[PDB]
Amino acid sequence: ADGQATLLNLLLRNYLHYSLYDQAEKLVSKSVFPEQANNNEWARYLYYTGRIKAIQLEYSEARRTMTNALRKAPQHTAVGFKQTVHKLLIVVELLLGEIPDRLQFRQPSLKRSLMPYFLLTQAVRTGNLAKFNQVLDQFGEKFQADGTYTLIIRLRHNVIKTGVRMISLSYSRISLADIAQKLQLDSPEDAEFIVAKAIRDGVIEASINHEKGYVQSKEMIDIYSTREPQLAFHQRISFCLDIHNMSVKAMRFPPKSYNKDL
Amino acid sequence: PKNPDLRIAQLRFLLSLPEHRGDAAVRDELMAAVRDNNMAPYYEALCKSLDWQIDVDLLNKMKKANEDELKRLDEELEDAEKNLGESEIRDAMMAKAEYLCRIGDKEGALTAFRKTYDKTVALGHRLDIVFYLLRIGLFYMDNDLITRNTEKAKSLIEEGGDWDRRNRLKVYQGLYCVAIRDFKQAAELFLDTVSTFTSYELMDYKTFVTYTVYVSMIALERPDLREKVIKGAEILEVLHSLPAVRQYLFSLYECRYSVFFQSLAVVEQEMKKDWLFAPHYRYYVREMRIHAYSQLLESYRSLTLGYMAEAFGVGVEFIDQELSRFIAAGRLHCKIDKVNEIVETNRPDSKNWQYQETIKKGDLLLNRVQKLSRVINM
Amino acid sequence: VWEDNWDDDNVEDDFSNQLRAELEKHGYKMETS
Amino acid sequence: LEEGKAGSGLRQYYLSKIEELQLIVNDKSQNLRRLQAQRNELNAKVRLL
Amino acid sequence: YFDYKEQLPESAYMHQLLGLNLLFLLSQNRVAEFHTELERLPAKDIQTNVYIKHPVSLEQYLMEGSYNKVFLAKGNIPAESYTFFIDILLDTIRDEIAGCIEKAYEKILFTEATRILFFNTPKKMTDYAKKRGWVLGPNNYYSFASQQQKPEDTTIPSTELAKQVIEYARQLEMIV
Amino acid sequence: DLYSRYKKLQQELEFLEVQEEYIKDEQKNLKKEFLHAQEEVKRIQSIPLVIGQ
Repeated sequence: ADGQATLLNLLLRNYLHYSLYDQAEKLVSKSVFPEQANNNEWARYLYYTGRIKAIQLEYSEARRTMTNALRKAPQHTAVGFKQTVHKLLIVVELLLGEIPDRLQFRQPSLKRSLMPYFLLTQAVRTGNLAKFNQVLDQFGEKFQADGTYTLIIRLRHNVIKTGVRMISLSYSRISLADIAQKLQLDSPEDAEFIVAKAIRDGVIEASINHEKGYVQSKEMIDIYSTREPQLAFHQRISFCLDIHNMSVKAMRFPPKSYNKDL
Repeated sequence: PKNPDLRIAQLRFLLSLPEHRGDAAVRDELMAAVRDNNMAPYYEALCKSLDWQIDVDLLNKMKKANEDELKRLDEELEDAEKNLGESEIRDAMMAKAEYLCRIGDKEGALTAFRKTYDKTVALGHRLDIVFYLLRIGLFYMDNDLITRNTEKAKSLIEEGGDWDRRNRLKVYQGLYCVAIRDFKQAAELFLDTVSTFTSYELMDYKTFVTYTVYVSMIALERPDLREKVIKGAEILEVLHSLPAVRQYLFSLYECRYSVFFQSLAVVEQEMKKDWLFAPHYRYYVREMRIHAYSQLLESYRSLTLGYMAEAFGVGVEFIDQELSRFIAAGRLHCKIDKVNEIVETNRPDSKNWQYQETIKKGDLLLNRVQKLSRVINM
Repeated sequence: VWEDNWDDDNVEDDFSNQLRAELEKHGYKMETS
Repeated sequence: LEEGKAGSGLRQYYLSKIEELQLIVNDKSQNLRRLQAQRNELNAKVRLL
Repeated sequence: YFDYKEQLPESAYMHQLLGLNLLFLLSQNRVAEFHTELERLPAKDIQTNVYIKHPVSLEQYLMEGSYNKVFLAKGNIPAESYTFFIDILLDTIRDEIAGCIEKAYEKILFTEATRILFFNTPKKMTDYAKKRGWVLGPNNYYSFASQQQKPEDTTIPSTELAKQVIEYARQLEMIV
Repeated sequence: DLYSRYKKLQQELEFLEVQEEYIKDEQKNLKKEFLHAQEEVKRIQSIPLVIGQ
């Protein structure tokens, strides 16, 4: 259905500006999806379904498939049209705390298009509430005048989540004055609460202490080296030998598929 | 080209961005503009220059002198043509290409160096043409055009490395290897500095040492310096030119930060405002700070804030965020200790991690053999 | 090499707002801090 | 009726899938017996030695 | 509500009944269905009433963990008659918030529990004494059975390693 | 003929399936004989010997 798919591109584009209903095209528009590439329909169509799937803050799927869609369609133009999918790309990339800037692309279009969003898209990493809250609305015209300010009004409350995620990738234990005052949040309640929510995840460990009022911590985050190694990488040995073992099957069966005819 | 117009026209970087030093650069640029047919370079870069009052005065003379020398080189080229000879036509077209490099036009010099590039009787003359494209490629700061002729003309030498020809190509390797951030392979290039000499074509000897002292001082560790430069008499002879380099070498090797931080402002100011060395000034600073922190922190397991604050001569509030950003971002050592306001690390990176250095190649190799499974039947 | 541009762009761009160089300020921060 | 063409049709298709499993056993016997002839040819070669 | 024909006009109480549905899902610890349900609700029907953005802001405050904003924001709800239902929500999440804040990893002092916990009414100190079943010291809460588990004797993992070796001879040598 | 191909084919199913453990026996035994004869022809090479040119 090539022509029907091209009609679906203009119908979905007509549903792009203001439809916001997901009862039919979501879970009903999904079809068998035959071979419909056109060498451009992946870029524009994947950009369309990614713009539709950009309201629920997709972190895993739309990232890889929309970045790949940005890597697609190099025939005619990859600069004048990819600036918007790159704009929304970095906009949805800075939500995860790690925002990759323009590194491998050198063109004088994404630079000028990204100049107003540059200072803030770098300001997300540090995560300053009071200053950057005024910096955004200070000169903010286009990125906040894009419409309904939904993702940016959610970003204003996502600064603390990207900041506490930067703390998750940073040191684990939390202090009462140094890092609590550094993060502009002096409250021992939600500090120990969120840190406890990071302890129950299982990826890290921490502790709490109260002697004279300050929160102490042994901050022993030493790796499993010389600390129960057999139980540490036992499942690593079993799993690696299972994958490499089925890889041995994957190097024993193709020889059978070779000698099968002779 | 090989004339001083490469350096005089190369000072346009410090002539353009900073407004304080834009007086001497326009002084010797305007004064030296009557040399080497500097009309087209400063006319193209006229936006970063003065008004058009005195500009249109000499243009009428340079535009007719360019046509006079051009038609004289055309007459000499026509006189050398239709005659039995190889070096005469190569010297005529080669000289015309040299003048077209003096004016700064790579179109007629592109087709000229293409014709004389096809008339190369030997491979050495061809490599000389390659160098003639590199001397202007430094000014044009192109990336692939300077690596194509050297990648193709690099192999099939069969005549051995000369004293300043192969060493000159090694100097070019220092140029494009200092431009790029590749250091582990560029630390071996400047080993042949004994055979180097004062070459006014591209870079002076003092400028070559001044440029290699950064990649050698930062891109090398203590054993590499003690083996390469400290054991060698090169820096021992050339240290008497500038007494500052001896301070930045004996201070870094001696681990004295009290004079290193007080005198580091000269390295910060001198590091920028350069043609090819300015855009990379941020990598040498961070790399040198993390290199010094790994140097002092290597032989020191636990470190109190007193000996550290008195040793570095800076407040604790700054090194706190320094180590805070360089433990996660830099990834130099393990978790830091702050229970008694004393930096105390463990660094178990030898016993178990020495065997765990292959787990990265095991996971990437695991995905690669999964791709090998993807190649099966398809 | 574009691999190093992630860290160089991380610290370089991170310091683009304030305290870009900071090396010239240590000479004034020695006596005050 | 509509059984020999539908019931015996899907049963005959399942019998074709059984013929596919017997094709996996078949060509496994083929390549296993050719490799068996290779090892038998090498051991017979050192027997000739 | 979920129909193919879009000709059905949207009722004024549709967002209210869906608000009670989100209240039930968040009350029954089904916040995952809320996370996967946040896709269909942003239809931008009103977007100016506090009740439209109330469930997402209260759930986002629940993810942030700031409980003082909810208590101080209790008087911000309008005369809408679901304030008692919000109190029921606090009654069904007080066990999760109070249960997570009183995990007692190493030790916690009562001077903080006076602020985090509810008023001086002895409901938590009575119900939690028969629910958690811990010891009551001199105006302090002690924590036992914390990181006290003894490591293995390396006997069972050696047996399962032997069985794994048997499986290695099996799978590595099965066709032979 | 049409319906008899199933039950008649079952004889080929058993005749071809019975060869599995057989080819297992051959591939597990002929390599044991391969190392037997391999070590028998390998042990012929003795240390005491004469050196020629």
